[PDB]
Amino acid sequence: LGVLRYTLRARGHPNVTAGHRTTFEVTVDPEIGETADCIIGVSSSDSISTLPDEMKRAIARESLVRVILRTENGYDEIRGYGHPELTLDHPTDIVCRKSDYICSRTLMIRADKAAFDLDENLVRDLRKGRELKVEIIVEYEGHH
Repeated sequence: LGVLRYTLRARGHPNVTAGHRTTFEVTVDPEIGETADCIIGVSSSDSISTLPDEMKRAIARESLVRVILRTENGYDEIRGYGHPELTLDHPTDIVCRKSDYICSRTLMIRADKAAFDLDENLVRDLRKGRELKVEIIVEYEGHH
């Protein structure tokens, strides 16, 4: 087993509600609409496509993916799984899902938490447009 870590940055937005029941998302886009209830971070310093190639290779295989979200007064941890069919090539977004549905934005499937489940302190900071630190931890088998 190997373990890889990576941290990216983003910020909250006044329109963040984090009410989505099956996913949560971070985007490089700077603005979000009033109906984007799955977005918890904007102006991300990374899209799923810009993550390190070594990490993208580790995630896309038969692997565990964990995300830790942090703001000055908020914190939460989400645990999910990778999958051999994840392409991690969307140019602007990073999405974590509770289902096993896969698209180019998907970083994790069968997650234990969606936006809906996130820490209230975290959402409060995000709604104030505060900085968000996103850490991705992948534990995987070297040969696949």
